[PDB]
Amino acid sequence: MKTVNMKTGTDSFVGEDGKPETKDQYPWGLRITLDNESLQRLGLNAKSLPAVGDSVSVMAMANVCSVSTRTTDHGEDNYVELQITDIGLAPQKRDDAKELKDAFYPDGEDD
Amino acid sequence: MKTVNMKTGTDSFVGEDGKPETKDQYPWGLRITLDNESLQRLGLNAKSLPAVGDSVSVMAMANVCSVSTRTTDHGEDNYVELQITDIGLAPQKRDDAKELKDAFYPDGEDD
Amino acid sequence: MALIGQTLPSLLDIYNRTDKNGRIARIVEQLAKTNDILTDAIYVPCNDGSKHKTTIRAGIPEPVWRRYNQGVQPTKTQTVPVTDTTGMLYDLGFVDKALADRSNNAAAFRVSENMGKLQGFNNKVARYSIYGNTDAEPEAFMGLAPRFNTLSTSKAASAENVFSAGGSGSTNTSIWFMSWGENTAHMIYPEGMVAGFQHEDLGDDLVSDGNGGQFRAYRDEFKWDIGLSVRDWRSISRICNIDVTTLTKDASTGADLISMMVDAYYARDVAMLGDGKEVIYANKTIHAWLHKQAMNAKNVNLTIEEYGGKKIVSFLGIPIRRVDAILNTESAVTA
Amino acid sequence: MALIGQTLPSLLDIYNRTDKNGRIARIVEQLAKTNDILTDAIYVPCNDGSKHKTTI
Repeated sequence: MKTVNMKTGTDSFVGEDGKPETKDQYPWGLRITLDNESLQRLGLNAKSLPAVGDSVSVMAMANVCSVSTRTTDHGEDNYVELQITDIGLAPQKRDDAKELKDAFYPDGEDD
Repeated sequence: MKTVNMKTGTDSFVGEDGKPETKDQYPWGLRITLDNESLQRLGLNAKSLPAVGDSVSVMAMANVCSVSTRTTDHGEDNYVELQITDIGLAPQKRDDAKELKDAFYPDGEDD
Repeated sequence: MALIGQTLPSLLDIYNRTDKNGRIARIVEQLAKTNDILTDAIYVPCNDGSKHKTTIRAGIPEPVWRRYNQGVQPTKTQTVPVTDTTGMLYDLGFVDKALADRSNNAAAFRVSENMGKLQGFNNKVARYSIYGNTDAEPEAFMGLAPRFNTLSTSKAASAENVFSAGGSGSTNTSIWFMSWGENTAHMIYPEGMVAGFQHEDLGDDLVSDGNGGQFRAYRDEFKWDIGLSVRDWRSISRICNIDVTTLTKDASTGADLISMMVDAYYARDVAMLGDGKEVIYANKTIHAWLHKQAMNAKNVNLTIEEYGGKKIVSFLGIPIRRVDAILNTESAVTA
Repeated sequence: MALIGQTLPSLLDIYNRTDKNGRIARIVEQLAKTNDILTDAIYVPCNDGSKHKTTI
């Protein structure tokens, strides 16, 4: 749960930009209260870190942050204040793997 | 609001962190639902960033952390899984600033 | 062979399930090939609109002795919520309103679709309810499996046995028993299945597009959503094993048998009082395996004349049910 | 900055026990991890104001 937005595969591929994908999170609003989501599982190699961003449909401002280590299964949490467009995730970087999945908001818990 | 836990100030001087002092935030639990907070007023110059960590009673294990730049008044958000000790915050770093840190608990917001 | 992957009811099917020499209904009826399952459980609405919150309690220390004055510090008690989500499933059904009347009596037709589709549905629900996820959600169950402790709370769940291999797929399943009253949740609106109803509008055709649309038909669907509830964990009791080969050595012998069942039984009760009953699950094969292995342990056992034992359906004498659990979880107890 | 190992119920408790969709209590109630024991004993008051003497 659910479509709107995003899905795997993203998929960062070998070791790429992570801009993916398209359609859609829309650029006008403001938000400070509720939840988000991000996680996955099957990986292979090395260091990762995602991000967010926004402005007017393209470029190029703002972030929050996040960083992960080598495992197969993870997840952190939310944002706070945003302009409004919210591109991202913007993962990176080095080594390869492939098939490394993701999939980006919202709802969803564990335990 | 409120006493136990954190209170200002520290006051985050020139060149040191602010891991002090809270002993203890207790050593048994886990955390995933509700909110926290952090902000203060006058700064001086450039890049600062808080963090958090925990262990059993002392130090030292995993973290979460965040990044920000120079401005007066802010605030981000919450935390994911942790054991329990939360020595946070652990601010940084350079330039020459000598005033006021933050504190945590409920909103907040703007009008 | 240019393209197209087709569905929908076609005259082909309705001509397969029909009869010659009449008949009215379909030769009562159509039988067979698919497993059948229990659970057969209880539902629950209520709270919040998502998740389920709940609480349990975290620690309960501590008192200290008084020396007729020395009293000093008060103490408190704490807790922590947990919860998780749910999920829903539903496709839909179609007929060609005309063909439903050719020959007449469509109600029996849609009844066949009803019972069959119901069978496949609940089959799916039993298949995925007992194995959790790293997927597009509902729900979670195996997540309580990995062994030892301190990395999680197994123990009372992971009594279990070891062996097999962790690098090759074979074969070793598992047996489960957990009490009810620890419900399964549904979002606040009607419950699983409930269909039922009907709608009769126009297409909406196949692929490209097909050349138009517009035609009246019968259409409807069965919806269903679920999500298990931990509520309180201690009712669950799980076992890793075997893989059937170690249970071949105990065919009647008593080295590594299945009597660790007893252990699992005595690993639950506090209480934790409730909720009314319990039940233990098998995967078929392991059921009969347990029977044949049990009738001949080197120990107690009387059995006058003759064997092979009045079914089993006991021990002790909590009824056992049979499930459609996979026959290969590899080891996956500790990687 | 806070200094102490929290005596008294900080808001963390009232927000974990919480109340959502209302309400009053926790669906009777919260459960779990404390072991169980017997005793379940017999009790007596003892002459005099303490002790109890006896002899063997």
